[PDB]
Formats: sequence, C-alpha cells, structure tokens
Amino acid sequence: KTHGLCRRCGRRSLHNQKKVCASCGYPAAKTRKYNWSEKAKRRKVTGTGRMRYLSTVPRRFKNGFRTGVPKGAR
Amino acid sequence: QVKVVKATGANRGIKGRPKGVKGRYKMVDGRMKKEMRALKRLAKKKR
Amino acid sequence: GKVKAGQLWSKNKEELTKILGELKTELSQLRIQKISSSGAKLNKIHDLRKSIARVLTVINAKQRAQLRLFYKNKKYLPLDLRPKLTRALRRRLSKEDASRVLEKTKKRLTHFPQRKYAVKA
Amino acid sequence: RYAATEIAPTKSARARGSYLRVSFKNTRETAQAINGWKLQRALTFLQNVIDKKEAVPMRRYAGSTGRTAQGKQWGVSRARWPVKSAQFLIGLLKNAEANADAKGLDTGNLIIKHIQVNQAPKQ
Amino acid sequence: SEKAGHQTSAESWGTGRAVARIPRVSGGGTHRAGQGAFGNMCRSGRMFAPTK
Amino acid sequence: PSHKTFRIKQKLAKAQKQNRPIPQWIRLRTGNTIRYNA
Amino acid sequence: KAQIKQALKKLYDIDTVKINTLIRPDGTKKAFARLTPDVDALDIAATKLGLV
Amino acid sequence: MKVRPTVSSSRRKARKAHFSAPSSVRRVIMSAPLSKELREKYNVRSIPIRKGDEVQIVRGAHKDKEGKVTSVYRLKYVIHVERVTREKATGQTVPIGIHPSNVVITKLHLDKDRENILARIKAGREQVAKAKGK
RNA sequence: AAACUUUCAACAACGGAUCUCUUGGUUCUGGCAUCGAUGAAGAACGCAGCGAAAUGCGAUAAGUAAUGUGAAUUGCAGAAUUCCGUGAAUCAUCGAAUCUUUGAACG
RNA sequence: UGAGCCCGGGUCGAACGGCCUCUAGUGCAGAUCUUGGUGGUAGUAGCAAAUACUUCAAUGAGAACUUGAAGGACCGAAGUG
RNA sequence: GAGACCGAUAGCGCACAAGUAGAGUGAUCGAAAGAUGAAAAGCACUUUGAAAAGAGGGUUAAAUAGCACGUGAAAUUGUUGA
Ligand SMILES: [Zn+2]
Repeated sequence: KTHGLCRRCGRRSLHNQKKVCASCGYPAAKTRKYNWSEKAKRRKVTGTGRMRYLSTVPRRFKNGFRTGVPKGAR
Repeated sequence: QVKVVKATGANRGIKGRPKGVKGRYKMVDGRMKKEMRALKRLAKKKR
Repeated sequence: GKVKAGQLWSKNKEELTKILGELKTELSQLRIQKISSSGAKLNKIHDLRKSIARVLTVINAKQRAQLRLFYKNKKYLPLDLRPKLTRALRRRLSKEDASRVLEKTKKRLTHFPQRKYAVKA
Repeated sequence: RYAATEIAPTKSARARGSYLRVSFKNTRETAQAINGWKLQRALTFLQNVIDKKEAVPMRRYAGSTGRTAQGKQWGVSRARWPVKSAQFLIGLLKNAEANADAKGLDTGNLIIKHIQVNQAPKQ
Repeated sequence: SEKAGHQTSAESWGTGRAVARIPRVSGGGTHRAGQGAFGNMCRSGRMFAPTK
Repeated sequence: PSHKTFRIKQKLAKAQKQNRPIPQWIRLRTGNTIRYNA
Repeated sequence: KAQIKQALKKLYDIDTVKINTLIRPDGTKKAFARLTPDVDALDIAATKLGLV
Repeated sequence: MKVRPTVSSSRRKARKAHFSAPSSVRRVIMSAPLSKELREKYNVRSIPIRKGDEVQIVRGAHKDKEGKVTSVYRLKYVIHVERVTREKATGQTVPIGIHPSNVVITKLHLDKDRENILARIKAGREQVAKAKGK
C-alpha cells in the first residue's frame, strides 16, 4: 500500500515511498492548504476540533486579562 | 473501428464504458437520433 | 469523608501532607475492598478522590503563594508565576516606554499646551 | 380497528397479526379459500393443505401454476399448497378460538365472518 | 447565499446514455451519488434567478 | 498480524468500545432522541 | 515489574517470588504475582483483598 | 414598548433562552406568587419556590388543593406537591407536575437567605411607593 | 350462477403529500479587537456508580480552587441540609491551579 | 360560459378569511425533467459443478442442512492434513 | 439587534451523536434523517400462544394519538356491497 497513517493529521494519507502526507504534508512545517478546495479548507479549518485555549481567551479579554484574586478571598 | 452500443438492457444508464471490451465505443439513443436528423437536415439545407 | 477548603487553608504544610497520605492510603484500601460490593463505598471513594484533589490544590496554592512572596522584589520570575496575557500583549512596549517622549516635545507641550477656550454666538 | 365495523364486538371473536413473513399472494388466496366457513372445517382444510391432501385454488395470483385433480373441488384446474400461509392462518384461528372460549361463545357454531390480508412494508 | 447550490462537483454523464442530460454527482457510496445538481428543477440545487 | 504495537492494540480496544451498544437508561433519560447506535 | 513488586511490598505487605505481566486487549495490565511459600495466598486474599 | 437596545423582541431567542436556561435562571422563572395574607405581611408579591414551602394549587384539574412542596424539578419546569399524585397502571404512585405559576404560596419556609430576599423586595417596593406617593 | 377483468362507494392497507409548528438557516445593521515556544490551530488516548455518540475535562481527569446565588441533581441507585448556614447545585461568575501522547514540536 | 366560488355530511385539532391597495422564489402533462414512493411483467425467470446419502436415539413448539451411534462414500502426506 | 426572507425535496451540504454514515490507494467526494400526549399517565391484572404478538381489561379529552406514534392525499392493494 502507498498510504499509511500520518501522525500530524491522523489520516491514512502518508506515501511510503515519497514519505509525504497527501493531505497535510507532514514533513513540511506548513499544513497543506489550497484555495481551489474551500471544502477542504472548511473541513480542517479552526473550529472543527476542541479549541483547548482559543476558547478560553475571549473571557479573559472581556475581564481585561487581569491578574490577582478578589479582595478578601480565603 | 469504433463500436456502436445501444443504451438499452444492461447498458441502460451506465456511468462509463460498458462490458464490451473495445478500444473505442459510442453510445446511441433516440434523442440523438433526432439530433442527427436535425443535423442532417441542416447539412442538406446548406448544400 | 469530605474535607473542607477552609480547614485545609487554615492547616499548614505538614498537616496537609499527612492528610494527603491518609487519604491516599484510605483510597487504596477502599478500592481493594470495593472491587467486591462497590456501593456506598463507591460514593465514599468518589468523595475521597475529590478530597485528594482539594488537598493537592491547597498545597500547590500555598507553595505558589510562598514563591510569589519570595520573588516579590526580584527582577526575573519563573514563567509559571509570570502573567500570561497574550503573546502580542507580552511583546508590546511597556507603558513607560510607550509614554516616553522626546525632550523637545516635552518642552513644547510644557510651554504651549492645548488651552481651554470658548467662542461666543 | 378492523375493516368490518358493522359487527358488534360483544358477540364476535377477532384475531389479528401484523408484519408476518409470508407471501401476500399465497396468504390472500388461502384466506379466500377458507373464507366464510366453519372454524372446524377451516382448521381441518388447512391441516390437509399442510399435509398435501387438499389444495387452495389459484384464482387471481395464478402465474404458471400446474394443474392438479384436487382443483376440481373448486371448479378450477390450478391449485396449490401454501404450507406456511396455512400454518399462520391456523395460528390466528386458534388464537381467535381461544378468544371465543374466553368470551364464552359456542365454538361449534362459529363461522369466519370477515377475513382480510393486506400488504405490509416491504423488507 | 451566492454559494447555494454551487457547493458540489457534478458533471453530465453524456449524450449516448438513456438518462437525462443533467449534471450528476460523482462518488458511489451514498445516496447523493448520481443525482442531479446545478439545476433549478433539481432537488438540493440552485433556483432560477438567485435573489441579490 | 500477531506482531503489533501497544498503540495499535489500544486503538483496536477503542474500536470495540465504540462498537458497544446503547444503554437503556440513556434511552429513558428525559429529552432523549437517541434510539440506536449509528 | 519492579514498581509492582515495590508497591506490593510497601503497601499491602506482600512478598512475591516472581511477577508475570501482560497487557489485556482493552488496554489494562494484568499481573500474576507468585508469592513466597511462607505466606498463604488464601489467607492474604481473605484478609487484605476481601476475596472469597 | 421595548426601548433599550439590549432587550430582544425575538420569539426564537426568547424561547432558546427559556428552554436552555441554567438552574438559577430556571429558579427565577419558576418563582411563584404569595398568598394575600403574606402580601400584606411582607410587602412582597412573588418569590422563587423551594422545597420547604406549603402552597395551594389554584389552577388545573386540582381546583383548590393544598399541600407541602415535596420536590422542585427544575429540568422540566414542574414542582411536586405532597399528595397531589396519580396511580400508574401497576398501582405505583407517581407525583403530578404542577406549575409554580399555577400554585400559590400559603406558608413560607423561613431562613436567613429568604428573609434577606423578602427584605430587599420590601425595601424596593416601599421606596418606589413613597416616591410615587410624594 | 360462481370465479376472473373493469367501474362506483365505505372501511382497512401502502406511502408520506397538504395544513400547522420551529432551541435552524439566510440577508442587513451596530459595539468591540482578543491565537501561538508561558507551546497555538489540528490529531490521539484516557476520565462518570451504572455511557456507545455528541459535550465537558486531563492520572487534581462530565473535573479542583476563589467569588456570587441560595437548597438541589434526577433515568435509577447511594449519599444530603439540620434550614436560622462559609452552604446543595449536570448552577452562574471566574482573577488561582491541574493540564497525558503528538502537533511550528524542540535530546 | 369558464378558470373557479359557496354550503352539507365524516376526520381533525389551532389558528384562518372577505374587501381596496402593495409585493413576488405566484399557477404545469410532458423537458429520454429532479427527488421520493408505487405498479404490470410475476409468485415468472431463476436458487450452478465438486459422484451421496441412509437408519435409530437425544435436544427442541418446530429438525434434510443440531448432536451421539451405526452403515455407505471422499480428500490420499504433490491432502478436503 | 433586526427583516414585506425560507419554512424540513424550502433555507447553508448539515434545524437531528453532519463535514457524520458511507466511497475512493489518494488528492478528495459526501448523504438520508424534525413533530405521541397537557402530563408517560408509555397499558396493571386475566387468557391464548414457543415466542413475536393477539383478545379482554385499563390510562387519557382522544389509542379514529401505542413510542412503525400530530394531521395522514394520490399512485398501488385487500374485504364488503351494487
Ligand atoms: Zn497528514
């Protein structure tokens, strides 16, 4: 077979001869992205996963990125 | 050279090449029969 | 089998460590005797896991408070105790550096500032 | 709900089956064969059908059915033996007879007033 | 939306086949495969004169 | 084959865990539209 | 195996002659700890493990 | 008419909020009115319902039936009142779900938090009544 | 005469059209400016008493700390809360933490 | 006249209509039209080769293709191992 | 925050465990699928049946609403009558 598992994207799209992922381009630092496939762009765009930290950012902005504890806290 | 296939029976509504193993094929129907009659009438009118 | 955050705050380091050890030993014992007749013992084990989490949180918070007191008046601080903000917010010019102005501009503003005025109708 | 709504439910005994894995055509033909008869005669006839002693006529759904002498019981030449349809009709008839016994009716004087076979969603 | 009905890859099967000469979705493992698209007369397709 | 890795074995275990059926108390939970595993 | 032996000795006071470990299909580890002849497996299981 | 731009007059958003509100917002929604004597005693019209309250169902199939609130079930916006029950087929008894807007509070469960709630409501009502009067 | 073919009607089937509803879409408008080596976006594996998925979370694992509210969660089970209280909650807010394997991914 | 409009009987449950203007994604038998559903053909064609199965007993609501015993066959170490 | 917009074949592919199920070696392709009831009050008990289910009985305003669930057209089919 010419495609095994890529570690970066989790799909069976890693060529074993060329050693390059056909979906994201694992060896290369950048993730494979082309503007003739808006469907692929929106399939792997930000927001399709978990958002561990980018989801917590906006509340911190709303409060003003303040540091400390409320006065009188135990 | 080219093989003509009627789009009927097992050959009706097929995406691509039928089971007839041949280098070059052409599918036919009554709609293109009328197409061909119109084309031939236009050719005769031109001549 | 629930510990209280206020009691843990009041207690010091050695008592917190002893309590954590007691909770962990109790957790092992209850798991081994729970594998058969997992019931209200499941309830106790859930409460006890939450208690262990509470004690660990209290210990970490007290250690961080001591470390902040230690680094109160030092130029460099660990990245853990440093403020997070965002990357751009950390890379912006400080307030002093951004408000710093040339001496000629300072003189011009000192001697010819924007004046208050009104124009009649 | 039942199609025949003109029969009072206090004097009659009813049975029903839904989504049965049998042939609709064969079941219709054999139900029409047993239509209008006494319960005991219908049961005996259906058991004979299973035993290949008597056969149901093929009247409407009768494509290329071979002839058999038993068909002369119906004035036809084309008759057949739908064993599985007969078995399910026997099951429903026994259920209805049990219902009639529960209600207290005289089982020896009961006739099949209504019988109907409809099509179920196809599998 | 200007992208309503354009978000598919369909091509006409051809002229010689005994099927309507309409763009049909490629594939082969779902209901949408082989179905008409890009037409005002087709389900899940465009509408005539999209409102601007 | 017989020769494999602990990671692929764990992925196989997760495959069975996903190919486990649905619980009846999940079915009985209020506001539930789940009938069968898809 | 070294950590399993150390944990068994330190916590539940069990002396083990040997330990054999495998990884179950579900992903958990199973350890067979064969004990010294001096101790009794039935007695230890009844007392410390609560198993009949 | 709605004036402030923060407020929404949209059916879709209103129903999303009502049906996806958390437990505290559900409590505030499931607030219930007070009896007449309690009104002239506390200068308070309504209060969020709780488990210690005794109410009188005034709307529904149960015309004028009193009882002590046994459980408030915030997930489906119903409360359970003592002895307003129905038997299942098996004979096992199950409570009926009666709405707080349909119950009327007769005797109130007094504690420090609810006394503070009543004090705040009374303070606001009396301040505005004085402002309107003079 | 019956059966069969066809017609009309009632009931019953098949099927999901019409009417009604909408925690959805689509378009316009307004305030604001905020990802990442202090490890982002994405992928993976685990975590509930009883969960497969969606969701949440990370061995402190459907979560901890702090503040606020004030007496729940709920499908079942088992515990609560003394209610004249630092205090329930699949609660809200959120300024402290925990944060497994990869991934710009860095012995 | 007509496209159509109105009433009665049954079913059903939550919104709807007349009039004057405004507005438009506004009227269908066809497009080998799109999607979905349903027919006749029709209980029709058809359900292959590997020679081959048989008797009793047990299980079971139900036994040619479930099992035990016996008989007859087969792969024939280059296997139906 | 709204609209002389669309109202489940419409409106985004996605009102739902939808970029999911599934197809391709791969780049990629990509669906279908909403509604019982005010409240589950989701049919106790009896009987037939191997069971699935059926018939009594019962809940509800309604089972001509039984989780193949609002209303339930035509194509097509069964019974009855002419
Ligand atoms: Zn990749």
